[PDB]
Amino acid sequence: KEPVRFGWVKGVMIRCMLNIWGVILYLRLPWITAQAGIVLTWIIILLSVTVTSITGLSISAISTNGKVKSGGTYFLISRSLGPELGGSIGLIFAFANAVGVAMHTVGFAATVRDLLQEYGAPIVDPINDIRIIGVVSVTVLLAISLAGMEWESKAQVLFFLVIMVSFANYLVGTLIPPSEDKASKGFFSYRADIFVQNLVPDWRGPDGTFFGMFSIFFPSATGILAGANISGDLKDPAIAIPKGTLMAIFWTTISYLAISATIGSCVVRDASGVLNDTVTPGWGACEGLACSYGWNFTECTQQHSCHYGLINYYQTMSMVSGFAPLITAGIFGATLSSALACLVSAAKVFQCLCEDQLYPLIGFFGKGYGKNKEPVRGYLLAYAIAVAFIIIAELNTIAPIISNFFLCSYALINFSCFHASITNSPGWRPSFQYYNKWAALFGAIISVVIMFLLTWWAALIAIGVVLFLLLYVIYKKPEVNWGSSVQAGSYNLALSYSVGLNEVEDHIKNYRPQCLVLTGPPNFRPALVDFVGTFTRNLSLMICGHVLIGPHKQRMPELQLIANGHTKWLNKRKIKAFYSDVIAEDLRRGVQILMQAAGLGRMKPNILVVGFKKNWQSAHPATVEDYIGILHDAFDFNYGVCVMRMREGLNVSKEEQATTIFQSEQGKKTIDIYWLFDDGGLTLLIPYLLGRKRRWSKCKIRVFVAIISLLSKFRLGFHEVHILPDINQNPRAEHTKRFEDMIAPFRLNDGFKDEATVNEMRRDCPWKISDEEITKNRVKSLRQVRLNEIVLDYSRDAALIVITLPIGRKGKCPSSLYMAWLETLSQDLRPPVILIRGNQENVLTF
Amino acid sequence: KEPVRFGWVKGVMIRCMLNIWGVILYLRLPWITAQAGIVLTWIIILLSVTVTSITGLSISAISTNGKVKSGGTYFLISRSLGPELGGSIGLIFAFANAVGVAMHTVGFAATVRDLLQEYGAPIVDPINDIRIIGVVSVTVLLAISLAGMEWESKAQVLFFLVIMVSFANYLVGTLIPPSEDKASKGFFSYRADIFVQNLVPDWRGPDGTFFGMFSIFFPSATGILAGANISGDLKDPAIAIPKGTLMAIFWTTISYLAISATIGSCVVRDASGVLNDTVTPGWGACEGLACSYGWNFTECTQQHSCHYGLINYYQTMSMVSGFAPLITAGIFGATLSSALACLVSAAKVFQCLCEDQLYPLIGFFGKGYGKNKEPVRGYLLAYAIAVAFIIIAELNTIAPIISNFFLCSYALINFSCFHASITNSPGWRPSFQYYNKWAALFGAIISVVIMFLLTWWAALIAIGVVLFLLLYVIYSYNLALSYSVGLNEVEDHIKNYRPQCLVLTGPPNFRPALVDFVGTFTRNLSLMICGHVLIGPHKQRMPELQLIANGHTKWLNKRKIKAFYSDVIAEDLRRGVQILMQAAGLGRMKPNILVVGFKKNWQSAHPATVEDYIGILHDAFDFNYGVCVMRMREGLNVSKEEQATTIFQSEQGKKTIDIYWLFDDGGLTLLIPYLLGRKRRWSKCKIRVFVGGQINRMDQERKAIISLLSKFRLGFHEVHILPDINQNPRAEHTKRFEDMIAPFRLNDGFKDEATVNEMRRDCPWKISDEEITKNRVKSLRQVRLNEIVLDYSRDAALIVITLPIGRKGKCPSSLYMAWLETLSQDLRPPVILIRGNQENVLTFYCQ
Amino acid sequence: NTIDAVPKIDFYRQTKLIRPTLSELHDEL
Ligand SMILES: Nc1ncnc2c1ncn2[C@@H]1O[C@H](COP(=O)(O)OP(=O)(O)OP(=O)(O)O)[C@@H](O)[C@H]1O
Ligand SMILES: Nc1ncnc2c1ncn2[C@@H]1O[C@H](COP(=O)(O)OP(=O)(O)OP(=O)(O)O)[C@@H](O)[C@H]1O
Ligand SMILES: CN1[C@@H](CSCC(F)(F)F)Nc2cc(Cl)c(S(N)(=O)=O)cc2S1(=O)=O
Ligand SMILES: CN1[C@@H](CSCC(F)(F)F)Nc2cc(Cl)c(S(N)(=O)=O)cc2S1(=O)=O
Repeated sequence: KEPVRFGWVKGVMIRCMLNIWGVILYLRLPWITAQAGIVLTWIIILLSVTVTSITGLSISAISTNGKVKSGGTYFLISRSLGPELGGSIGLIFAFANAVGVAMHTVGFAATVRDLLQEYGAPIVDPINDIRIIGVVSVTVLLAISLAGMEWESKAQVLFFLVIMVSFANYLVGTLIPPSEDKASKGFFSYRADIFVQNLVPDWRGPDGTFFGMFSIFFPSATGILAGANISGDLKDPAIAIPKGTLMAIFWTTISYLAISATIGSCVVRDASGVLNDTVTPGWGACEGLACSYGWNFTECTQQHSCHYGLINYYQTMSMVSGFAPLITAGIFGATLSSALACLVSAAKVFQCLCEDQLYPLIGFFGKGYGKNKEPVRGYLLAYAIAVAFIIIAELNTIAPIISNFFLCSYALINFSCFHASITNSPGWRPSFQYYNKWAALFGAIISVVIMFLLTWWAALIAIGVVLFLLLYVIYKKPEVNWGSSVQAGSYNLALSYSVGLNEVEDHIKNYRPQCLVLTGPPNFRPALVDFVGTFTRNLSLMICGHVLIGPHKQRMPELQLIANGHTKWLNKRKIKAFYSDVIAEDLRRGVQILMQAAGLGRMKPNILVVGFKKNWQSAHPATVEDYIGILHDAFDFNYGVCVMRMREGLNVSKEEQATTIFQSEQGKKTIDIYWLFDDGGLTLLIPYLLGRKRRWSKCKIRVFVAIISLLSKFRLGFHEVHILPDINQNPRAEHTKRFEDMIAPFRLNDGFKDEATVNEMRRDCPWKISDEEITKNRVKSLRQVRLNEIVLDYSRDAALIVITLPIGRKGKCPSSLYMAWLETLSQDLRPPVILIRGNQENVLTF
Repeated sequence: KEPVRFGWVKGVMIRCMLNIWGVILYLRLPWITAQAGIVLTWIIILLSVTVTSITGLSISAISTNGKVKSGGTYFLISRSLGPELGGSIGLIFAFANAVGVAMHTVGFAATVRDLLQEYGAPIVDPINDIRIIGVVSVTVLLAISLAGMEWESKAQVLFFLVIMVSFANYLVGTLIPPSEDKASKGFFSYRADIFVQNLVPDWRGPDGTFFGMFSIFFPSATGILAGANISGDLKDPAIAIPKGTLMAIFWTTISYLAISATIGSCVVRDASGVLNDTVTPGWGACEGLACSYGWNFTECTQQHSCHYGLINYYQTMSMVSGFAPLITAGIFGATLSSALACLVSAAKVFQCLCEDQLYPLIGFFGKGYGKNKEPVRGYLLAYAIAVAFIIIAELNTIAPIISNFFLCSYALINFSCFHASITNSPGWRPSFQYYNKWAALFGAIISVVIMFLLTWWAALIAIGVVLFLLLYVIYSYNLALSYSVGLNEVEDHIKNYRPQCLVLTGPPNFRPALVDFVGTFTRNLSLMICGHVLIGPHKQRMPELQLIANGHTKWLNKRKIKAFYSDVIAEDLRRGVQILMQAAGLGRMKPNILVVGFKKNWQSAHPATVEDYIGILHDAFDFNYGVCVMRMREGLNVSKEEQATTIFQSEQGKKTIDIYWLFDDGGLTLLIPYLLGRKRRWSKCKIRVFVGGQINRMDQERKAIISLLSKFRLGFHEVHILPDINQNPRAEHTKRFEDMIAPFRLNDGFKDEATVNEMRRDCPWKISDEEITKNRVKSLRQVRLNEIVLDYSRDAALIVITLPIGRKGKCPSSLYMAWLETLSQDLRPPVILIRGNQENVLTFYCQ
Repeated sequence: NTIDAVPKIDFYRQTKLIRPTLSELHDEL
């Protein structure tokens, strides 16, 4: 009580050979041999079999790299190039299959109609004959297909046996001495001179050109994917697909090469068909090899006006054989087997395509009925399409379009083997080793050259329909993640250039601002991701750091899920940033890890962007110590610092994503800069790079500072320049008392004692301030509140204010004093405020 | 010395007008009007300026979006579709211009030569006159263009005045009553019965069909990018480029529409040209229309063999003029202007490509060229190509592929606007009143349709040569940064797993063996990062430290190894390795395997070093790493010109790679040898795989293992089974293990776990005997497996055993190191101990 | 569970037992 699975002979080889053998073998191959001669016909066959051999090797390498399921061709292409190029070629493969059902039932019906005219009486109408017969035949084929998959595989064997019987009949017939009405039509039994004179071309008519023969034959050698299309019923598709496909191609090619060279050595190109053309002694003259055998076709050859022979009579292969009705049976089998093999493939590819939710509302047809889960709804859709194209019944101009839907699949079956083999993902491990990627690119190019040679305006329609669906799938972005080779091309494309960076040494004319941004969870502080992603996009590096403060010291898998959530959040905003997190016991010791290790060779951060600690006056005085220690560590590691503040705050935690200030047009406002120390040029570069952006390009960069000589020489292009007024002068008293009573809870009331005893008493906590430093660094303390007054005077209603970050000497001043300066310097201002100081490096050399 | 800037009426509108106007205006348009009639010619003109106006709208939309430089056209295709279409289309667009220079100077050359045949005496054959004069004309244009673009604007203004006097001459000559000589050739003044006679087509000839007329005219209406390629020389492009480009189109279309009607309202289609055809009163009956004016043109119209008239004489508009030579002056202006516009617009694009750093294929630019940065090298390249194609002198065969190199650019320029509009690309917000993404998609459909309609095989070479350039470049800082950030979208699959190593070398030149080994199989495949921990105080970027860190990168580069160097500072090795594990890498390119060397003399150094060494592995297992430990017989540290040579630089030959797959770790034990065997040195080796099994299930599970190894497509040759691992080892080997573990033995008698910590805090590496009893079976397994390995793999090339794993708090460091040293002792080839992280790295399936 | 497993086919299939995790083999008991 298990579903049946097929071997390789009965499952791949028989079906591929039945699909390849059509009606060209019977009704137009002798004609091609007569027109083009044996040698050039052999060239045509061996030239049309090169393309299908190359595609067989490609589809055979692709299908032995894992386990294959239902879906056949579509499954193999989509899982190897992804849904964009896989779901656009799996919707026209099925449609082309359905129309192929239509165009082979039409041929079967035409043969039946031609049989019925002569023997008895034709029915209803010449053209309304090919409608009735085709519709009834497709209904019968639908029934036999819909009855199960062990009954169709019993019909295909019957058709194969019928074809073999026709071949044996023809070979037996071509070996008996010719009867009198048999030789009057051209057929002499076997010789040498007919062979010799049939070796060279004899073109006639408007259709008799070499390319006019290649155009007729080539679409009759494709059809090799009829066994790979039932890959869900084979019991070992990793051994059944290569052997079956390649053996089928070999055997059908031998069949063609034998039929042509055997028909061309028996029947002469010109014969009359009248039993009275026997040669009369002593009269006139011969016109050819015929008169040596006693027959006289001179009037034909002189007038070019008779019906029989290897050119003029299309059904010569019926006349030659011992019993023509068996050749008729062969034609019936050859035409019905292809229709059945197309009807099955359309449904089994469409069901797989509908399982994967790639297109809006065709998912109704991806349902299985029964134990084997046959697509009882795909069969009926293909039947409806085939009956619709059979009612038309004149498909002589539809065929060029359909035959180019099958050459877009040959061009993507071959590119999928080239692309996946030049990449070498570990895991790209096929067990069919007899292929080459350059011979697979060759086939991809030729399948597109031929598609235009055959007819240039149907290739245009085919490629237009391919791109329409390709673009739809790109713009909808479904989520599948099948691990294609396009996804593995990105990694080694990135690695090849990251390793390439090493070759170029460190210079001074390639400075870039590469930022390490201390965000925490990017959700919490978006106003600090936007500011940095404004001026580093498409120019330099930015990393969004994060320290997980806990004592766990183990990297649980759940942390990688969280790091995938934050990366996706960054990707929604279209920020070009990297996320990285570490684990430490406090915040100061995680940023040390990030500064020391992060980056890749030459692409490593050299600027530290950190928010401002708003609540430093109501937190434990040991956290401000860590906060100032971070800045001191950044200075020791030879970084540049940028402390950023806002009036309302940075942490937003204390659906849609949040919107901040740095996302909107800020036209007609000024960007104020207060240059107080030659840091090298970082205080000037950040607003210079910020103002070039469109959102900030309508702003007036104002610089408040020999200086004009130093400014214009770097061609920065700033609007104004000024001299700040008298920073030395004493500020008014109320602000000064505010400064002194702000720093009061760090007072010590120590009077004056020797440094030894002072340190003996400070040993517990270093953040407390003694009166010695207070009275020793009171001047520059006043200077900060004075300059805050100045800034609050000029920059009251600006759009972005940049000042210079002071440095407090280690050991000579505590951290509380430095944080008090940093506070009072930028308080009670409305716009965003930044405080930059570089690392004494020439950065304006660009 | 401020750079010169141009307005909209002299740097865009005039400069596009001159490029649109060619020689079809003077030699072919009257013929089109004669054949297709007035109405259908108007249809052709409007139907072919629809496309150019749509592309003008897209270019105008691009111009009002930020600021771009001169030659920065491809820069949207580059931004919106990747920098391999951007650069490729830019290269194609510049080459097409360079060829257009030659194809216009040849028209000027032909005009001058045919003028020479009439008046004076030609001095050479009529095919080397074209060559001998085209080169001189192009050289003169190169001189007056290399002079500076101030001396090119003046020439383009002179050329405009010349055309405007040719129009004045032609328009004056059609209001004057027809002279006896002129009227014999078919010229009559404005009369209504000629207007109504020419309103309908009169097709004749091989290419006298509507498609033939469209195919002659349409490539005479393009050239609307002549002023948009110099966006770096305009005063304010966002206001000058739309207003100028969209009025050049309008006024040239007006001129084309006016000439056709005015010329068709004057001249009959057929005429004789001999003054004998004055009518004879009373001589039968007339035939034709001119017989109402005094002229009989019957004999031609019956025999169809005269030479003049609007249908047979191409120069019919040079005779209706008041003075003939002014029309040839118009010809000279019309050809030399387009030749100059193309020469400037190709130099701009070449110089922009040579300045582009996301397209490092062209480059070729060294020292700066010119005080004003004139694109001197771009000019020389364009001049070279133009001369090379002049020397050919036959170009009607090359015309229909150079004319599709432009419609490829039109199609992609139009499609990138639609793409960037519909994907809501950040940085594309064009502030232009009349831009529609649908109207820009239509202009990209139509451009390709026309491209393939004009001639299909030439449109296939044009697409084919773009894809060769696209594929050739797929197979510095701004390119590495743009691809690394592109990995943030592609999401990981087990089918694409890559082993990304973090190699602990030290100074890379102390341990060449590790570097060579790990650079064998990660080469062109995955990441590897050399590591180095400078044990000591903390401080950084000392001028010396960076200069040291550059020397080791130079050493890695000389040896031809694709690796990164990374040094951190800590107080001991363990903390430095933790710092390196947690934070090294960039995004998805971060290590997930840690490879170290073997502690050669772990029995002589202080045991705290052994404790830290084993702690390194214990931490690697805590961060989800796979661990490889590499042991070599002589040692890895070479310290204890020329670069030293290791055994991993020689071809190994036909020797074997024995793998001992004991515990299932995911597949890393047997993915390293596979990748190792994809290389030249190891490509002849034989992979033998050993597994454990039972006596009386031997073949039944050998077959199962062989079936498993062939679902993975690994291609491993042998498979053996070891059924005697649970035996007892020989006596002296167990005695050696027990003596080699003696110094670390606690020797505490037998006490409970509560008090063992009491005397083991001082030395946490010591082994309590209650704890050495519970590990006797596993301890003897290592000796037995060592005997097996010596028995089999004595003469192999590389040996792989799985790493035993020890629980925290259940096995001390000394015991673990004793196992690691027992498993791989007294054995000649390199030994590697691998342990994956218990996750699958191999797969059967496709999804 | 907690004991290291010799190679089997059952760990690599899809649909019966689970390969021990790295934390199960390494963390304390
Ligand atoms: N866990 C963390 N990881 C990384 N960076 C952090 C972390 N915590 C804080 N920072 C950085 O240090 C800055 C100052 O820390 P602090 O906790 O004072 O900010 P905050 O109090 O969250 O800001 P707000 O006043 O807006 O709440 C933060 O703005 C942030 O830039
Ligand atoms: N300063 C260092 N930085 C980075 N890695 C190191 C450093 N020192 C040692 N290692 C790595 O740790 C391993 C431990 O070996 P250790 O240095 O303790 O003894 P060794 O005999 O010097 O090592 P080897 O056998 O490699 O010479 C070494 O093999 C090496 O790979
Ligand atoms: C003869 N066929 C040609 C198309 S040219 C004849 C024309 F269509 F024009 F009539 N190519 C294929 C290819 C495949 Cl792959 C399959 S199938 N069943 O494997 O999927 C079937 C066919 S075919 O039978 O339609
Ligand atoms: C008259 N030209 C036609 C091509 S007609 C066929 C041919 F002559 F090429 F054989 N198309 C363009 C388009 C542009 Cl956009 C530019 S330009 N100056 O912007 O670069 C120049 C030209 S043209 O001068 O070559």
